[PDB]
Amino acid sequence: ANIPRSVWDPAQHNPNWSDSYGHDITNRRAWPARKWTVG
Amino acid sequence: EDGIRGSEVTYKIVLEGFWDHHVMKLAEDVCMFLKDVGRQIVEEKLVAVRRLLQGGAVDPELLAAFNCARAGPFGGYDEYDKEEVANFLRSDLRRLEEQCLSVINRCNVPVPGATNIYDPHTSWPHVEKLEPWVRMAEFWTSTAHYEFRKFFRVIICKLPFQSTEFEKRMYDIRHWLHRQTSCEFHTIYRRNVIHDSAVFPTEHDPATPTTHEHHRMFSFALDWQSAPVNRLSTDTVREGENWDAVAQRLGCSVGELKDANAERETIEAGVVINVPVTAT
Amino acid sequence: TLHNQRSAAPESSVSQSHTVNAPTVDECEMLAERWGTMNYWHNDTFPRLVVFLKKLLVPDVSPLSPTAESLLSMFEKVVIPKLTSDEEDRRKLVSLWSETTLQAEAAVTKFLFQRGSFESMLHRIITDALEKMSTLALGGQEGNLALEALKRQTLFKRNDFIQKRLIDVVSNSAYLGYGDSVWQVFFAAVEANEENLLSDRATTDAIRAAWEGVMREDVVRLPDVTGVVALYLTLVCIRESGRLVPEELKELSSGLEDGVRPGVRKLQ
Amino acid sequence: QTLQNSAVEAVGAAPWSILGPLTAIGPTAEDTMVWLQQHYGDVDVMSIMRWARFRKGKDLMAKDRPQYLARAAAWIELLSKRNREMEEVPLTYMRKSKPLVLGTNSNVRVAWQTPLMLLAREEGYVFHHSNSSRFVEETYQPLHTEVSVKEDFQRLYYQAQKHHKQQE
Amino acid sequence: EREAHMRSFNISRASVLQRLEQLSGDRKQESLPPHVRLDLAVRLAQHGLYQQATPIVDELHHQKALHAGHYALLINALACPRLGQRILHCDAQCDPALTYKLLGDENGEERAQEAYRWFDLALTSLAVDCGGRTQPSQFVRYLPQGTAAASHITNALMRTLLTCGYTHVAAIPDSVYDRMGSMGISPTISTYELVMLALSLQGNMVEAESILSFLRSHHSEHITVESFNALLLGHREARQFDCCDAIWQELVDRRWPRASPLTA
Amino acid sequence: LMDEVEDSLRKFQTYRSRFYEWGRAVKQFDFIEFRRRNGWLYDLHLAVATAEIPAFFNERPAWERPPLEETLY
Amino acid sequence: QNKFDIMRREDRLSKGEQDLTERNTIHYGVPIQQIVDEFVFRHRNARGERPLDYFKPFPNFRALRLNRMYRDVEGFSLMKQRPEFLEWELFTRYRQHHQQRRRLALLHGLEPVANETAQERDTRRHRLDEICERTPFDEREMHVNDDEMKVSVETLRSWFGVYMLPSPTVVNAVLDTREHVLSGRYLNRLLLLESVPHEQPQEVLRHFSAEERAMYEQHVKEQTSRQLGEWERAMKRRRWLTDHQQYGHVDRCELEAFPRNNRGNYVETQDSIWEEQTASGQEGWSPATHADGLREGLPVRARRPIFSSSAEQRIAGGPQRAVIIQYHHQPFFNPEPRLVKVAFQCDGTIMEVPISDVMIWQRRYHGPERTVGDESRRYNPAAMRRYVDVTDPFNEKTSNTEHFLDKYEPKRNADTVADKYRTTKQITEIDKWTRYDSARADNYRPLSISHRRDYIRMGYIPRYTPWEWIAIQEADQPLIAEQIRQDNIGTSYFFSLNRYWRYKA
Amino acid sequence: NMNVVQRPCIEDGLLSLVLEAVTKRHPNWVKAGVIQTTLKDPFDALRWMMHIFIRLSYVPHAGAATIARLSRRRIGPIGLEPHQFNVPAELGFVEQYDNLQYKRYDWQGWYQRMLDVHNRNVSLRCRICDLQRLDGNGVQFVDMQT
Repeated sequence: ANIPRSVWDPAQHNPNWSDSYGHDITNRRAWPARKWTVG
Repeated sequence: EDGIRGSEVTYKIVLEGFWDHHVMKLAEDVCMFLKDVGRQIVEEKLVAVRRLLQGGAVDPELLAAFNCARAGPFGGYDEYDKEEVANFLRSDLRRLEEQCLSVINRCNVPVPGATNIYDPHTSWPHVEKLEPWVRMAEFWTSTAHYEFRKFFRVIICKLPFQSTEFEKRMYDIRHWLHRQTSCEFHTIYRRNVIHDSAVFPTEHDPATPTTHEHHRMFSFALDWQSAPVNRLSTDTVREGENWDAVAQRLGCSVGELKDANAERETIEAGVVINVPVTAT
Repeated sequence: TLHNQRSAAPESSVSQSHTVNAPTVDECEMLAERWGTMNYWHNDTFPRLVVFLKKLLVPDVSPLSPTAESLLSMFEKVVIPKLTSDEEDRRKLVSLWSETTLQAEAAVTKFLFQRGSFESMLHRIITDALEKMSTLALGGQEGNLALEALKRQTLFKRNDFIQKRLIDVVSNSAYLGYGDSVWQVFFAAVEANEENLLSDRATTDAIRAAWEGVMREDVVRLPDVTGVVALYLTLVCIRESGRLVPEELKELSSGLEDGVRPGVRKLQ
Repeated sequence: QTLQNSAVEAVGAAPWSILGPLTAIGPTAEDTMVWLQQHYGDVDVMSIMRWARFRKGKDLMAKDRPQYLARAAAWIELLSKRNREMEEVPLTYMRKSKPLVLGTNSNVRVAWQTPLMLLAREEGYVFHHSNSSRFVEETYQPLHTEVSVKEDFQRLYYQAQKHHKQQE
Repeated sequence: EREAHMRSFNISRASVLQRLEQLSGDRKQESLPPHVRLDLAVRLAQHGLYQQATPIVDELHHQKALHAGHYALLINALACPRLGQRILHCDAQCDPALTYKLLGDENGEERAQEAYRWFDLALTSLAVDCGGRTQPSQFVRYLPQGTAAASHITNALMRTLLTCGYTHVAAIPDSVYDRMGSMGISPTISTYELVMLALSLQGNMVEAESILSFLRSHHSEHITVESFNALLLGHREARQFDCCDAIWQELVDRRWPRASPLTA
Repeated sequence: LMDEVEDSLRKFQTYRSRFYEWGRAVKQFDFIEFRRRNGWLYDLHLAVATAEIPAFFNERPAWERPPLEETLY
Repeated sequence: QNKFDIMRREDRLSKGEQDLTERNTIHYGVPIQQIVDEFVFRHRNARGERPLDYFKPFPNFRALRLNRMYRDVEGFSLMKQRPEFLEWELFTRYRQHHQQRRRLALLHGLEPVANETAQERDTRRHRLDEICERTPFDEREMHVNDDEMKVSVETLRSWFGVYMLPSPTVVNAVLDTREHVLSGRYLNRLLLLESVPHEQPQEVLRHFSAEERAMYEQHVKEQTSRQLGEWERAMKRRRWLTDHQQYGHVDRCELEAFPRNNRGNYVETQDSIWEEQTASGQEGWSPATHADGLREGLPVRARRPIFSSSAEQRIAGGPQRAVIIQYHHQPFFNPEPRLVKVAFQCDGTIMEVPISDVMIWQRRYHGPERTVGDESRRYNPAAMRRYVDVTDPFNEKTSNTEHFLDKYEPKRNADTVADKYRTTKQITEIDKWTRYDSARADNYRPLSISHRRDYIRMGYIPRYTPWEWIAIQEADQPLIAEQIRQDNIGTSYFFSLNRYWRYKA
Repeated sequence: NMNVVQRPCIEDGLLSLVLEAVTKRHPNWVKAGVIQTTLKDPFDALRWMMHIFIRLSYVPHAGAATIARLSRRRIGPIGLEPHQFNVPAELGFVEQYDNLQYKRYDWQGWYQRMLDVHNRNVSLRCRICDLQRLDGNGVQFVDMQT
């Protein structure tokens, strides 16, 4: 066919595929530095 | 070979652009394209491979190809069976199945959460980097140095079979290529070449050997024929030549002369005969 | 709005060629004509070679009882005088008993690997002896009893031979390394005996060049072969492993390969 | 010859070779023509016979009569489809099947057994086969008894006749 | 071109009906040899004049001139090959799949019913002709179902019933096949080819592919290009174009059997 | 089927000889003029909510308001 | 248009299947990627639906996904559709136990088979049960998740009883501080220890006449007579002997009474799921990829190499069962070709086998880690209330072990009243939804751009060309005849370079 | 010792029986000269197994070519006669087409011709390993001296 079955067929959907917003939100996430007592 | 090294047709797409990030993003797009296209094509090839393994019939053309050689490895004449031919086919199709499965698994590996398209082991196809073409020019202004630059990325697809459908879908990329980006295609494919010992025979080195004069300046145009040199396939029969006399004069066997000239039962003087190609 | 097209799950990526399933009745029926790798014939869980050998067994062949064996042993010279006294008649009895003995012995070994042919030949021999002794018109039916005893004797000899020197030799797939030990031992033996096989005076240039061509591949994948040929390879490699393994393992060893390669790092 | 070979290979050395579709040739040239036109009528048998006359210019029917006969018969059989549909090898009968009443393995399913060893489709018996397909007779806490997916009617007839002969 | 084909078919049909009438006028009291009558009935059924041929086959059967080959010949000619050719070139737009659909309207059920009549007659004649023999061994419980003639006749029946509309195309993968199983007739390759074609026309590809898988597993050397043709046709009907592509690709990969212009 | 095959061939096929001249300004301008003259005979045109959807508008000039697409990049 | 087609349509509808006319057009419905992205866009990152690991630093792709009830919870008997105090930890322990059973089956060749009959299945399960009860339970492989705390066997067994998590002595009693892998037979014993067409309403009858009343009563009396006759046919059997095929009224033969028409045991349920998927083909031996995850103790099927001094290159053998000792994932430690150190079961030999000659047991089809199974997540009713320490998202300062210096530490109340609340932050306050997020492109390749989200998106430029656009561009242009490259004839040695001058070489 | 197993010992008579069975199963082998039922020399059994291995693992050149044609779709002629040898080779070429500026106007043609003649090179490469195979006449096509 022209359009591969993996795109539209629900049976062939990749379980490990993730959304398009969460990974980038996580990357933009800023974690405050681990503040120790001396260093 | 097995795994990554093994393949039959290697396609390389050299993508050229004016900016490294432009070409990188175009390479990512083309990979996400070719990954799925090759996945579907290798899938529909795997179906046929599995069906052929489950059971099939031997082609008489294939069996004749196997029992074509005059003398085999074991002594002289050899006689293969369709069962043996099917065993050879089974071995080839098993290795093809392994290659197709490796391709499919590598196609399924990459995922947005963790993807690396520059590693041949992780994804299929993989992108390898190529040194940018840089041309610096210095000119009056008091002098100024400005350099043209052109960045490249090579997308490599190694398939264990020739798919003209895949070649078509790969060629059709230039129509939706990215803005101000170009592409060129390199194809390395396995092709069968015959060495016809009849048109190109092995002969004793002539009595009078060539000297350096025959390989002089402008000798390539005046002294030498283009290979191959024509060898007369047609002969005329001399006077009173016996059937074996003609064969001996042609250096061919009587049986093969008969096979070549089965039209005529007997030889008459001045008639035209067809010299067998293997005549020495 | 799922779709209107048909749906199919992605085609399995598990190599069906390498995966081996449980045997099927038709596969066992055609086992005499099927091909397979040494792995197929010595599968750790489904020993198709053992199945092929057991297919040669004649069903319902009980071992000879002491009574029947004693009757057979004594019938050669004790019964004949009892049932007849004519010199010619007892000579014919002795001749036919020696015949039936040698025909049974030849039937046990000659028609191995072809059970139907063995059965047909054995039945024909027994029947011919039957009508010939009936024409002789012996007094009692102790001749028929002895012939039936010899039938059981021949059947059990065949079954015991095939169960002892054919099936018991191969039943240990783990010892045979699931078939790959067979190939490894073959290659080791060929390397050891290259002076006897591949030398100038050993084999012709055609065979030699074929051998280098086979071994020169990028990967020398081994061939899948018929069941009988697999049995031949297993047996001959068993015969050859002794000549290669050191003296300390020529008889007892924890595996067919044990001692073939010196540097193999084991675990313990 | 071909039909006898097929019948014999059906068992492995049969009732298949009792009645071939070819009828006897009458003792006349008109009968020859009728037989050819009614058993190989899809082609022009006379045209094939005329064409098969010469081989590299040598008149076969005039010099090598057996060679010409073999060549013409082979050409007639090749070009005549009816010969193809008459010269099949007797295959085996395939069983339909239904999924197990209780689902243990989708690859193993209950076969349909011919009364030799109640229409099939009404219950749900249908063609289903693959490389890993398994056919069984299921009873019971399932209990299974594997059965062949195949019914070689010719071999069953030959073995039943062998049993008849031994009873004889 | 369509006009030319229609004119050819009409001229041939008129000539055959004229021959039938001339022969009947001549046979008011004289009886012709069985072979000319067999040929004329075959030609009538070929041109679609099945109802014109029932009397000829009935009288030949009563006179007991038909044999194993002749019954199958008549049942095959009953499928109307010449009429099918005319329909293919003229009204089916050269579509082999639509040719079967268009042939079924032309007295499909009546033609199939008479085909069953011929099947019963053929089985009775086979039993008589095979019981009349003495050299073959008893097989008293296996005559004629175990002989090649019964399988040939059944294959002819299935081939003819293919063209008799949907009611019998749905039957070919059905009672007909179970009826053959109960009758104990060994199928040949053509049997499974016709069953696959019938299931393809019906549009149910799962069982057609299962049948081809059975053939691959057990009888893999007898598979003919007709199985691939039937699968292509059935996938065209079901509109599984990816599947049809897969079969074409596997066929081109497996040069044997040779792809036919019908396959293309 | 041959009519349809030839239709498909004339749609997707060209030779190298045709290709080397495939793109001359003369041929392309002939195409343009022919479309203008007869589009009503061969053009297919001779869904709505896709092209008709309200869109955000940057009221202020680009310098005054950093465009959103420019800030993204 | 065809009677053939109409009959096919009606027959297929009666059988209950899709009609071939419905397929006259192609309808690729909205894909799951589209649906999921629409859901997350409408729900503003679906922070409520995502788990804790997502809000932990540097999450894995499994954490980046949304919570789903996978095929692993199905066997658990006590799950109540809602959270409770220790059942989730017990379910996790059972899940690890079944993963251990899977590992043992792969090591010892008790893995399921596609053609397994019931007898073979039960024999394989019995041998697996023996091996699993004999082996101890590994606690290292027990991988906790952030949402739950590690719970010891001592306390879990004390609370739930000893039957839930038994000792080998308890198991032998049913059929000592030790744990062994659960057994299907053992749980089976524990569970055993529990003990009229075309009928119209009255409104149409109101419009009806009375002659039709008599006719309708005649219709319904025939209908009910036929149904009652069939029902009492069900009770008349006579065992249906084949000699006369007797039906009724005076288990011998033909099995009369043939008319026309454990979800609690966790180990059995999960095992049956395993056979279902193995038979379906989702699970089975497939070639191993570098990304599937190779580690110590992974049961693998490698192809044993054969060594020959006359071989110009390696010789491959049959795929034998084996276990991975190590696998240097670093490229500088595995130059091409890559190698894996694996130990074979037969002869116990350890060898470095090429990675290409290695086959793993895939739990699914898509990878990238297809060796390891799915892990279901916990559900939270108040998913909006959820706290994580920003400065210490992981629990480092908390030590499960007890140190000998802890009795000199000060009291925990003073720092408890302050530091916990200072470092704590609700998941809502750790991430913000920005216009960049609203305008983010789709990481996958869409079929055709969808305007469903065009109202609040802005500056969205796709990062991948849609399949529809690609198809349009590919259709818009022709092919080049020579690109096919067919050479079935051969090379002309005499004329190809002496062709006509116009088209000469 | 519990792990240790005893190596079985078999007899040349049993080997001869199995060899006879193998010859029965594959009659064409003895006819072609691969196997002989005779088992006289001590190394004769291993010699015959080696011949079996060579027959089962050695592909003739014409065969290999035909198989490559069948499923892998390898183009090129296939030679059957003993005077034709099949050489599998690699043909590497380049195809460049323009879409930016030299796509759709007068310079399109001569620019395309320039690109094609610039990429006119085709690299034909073959492995001497593949050339080292038995000819149709039974002699190695390329020996060490060749």
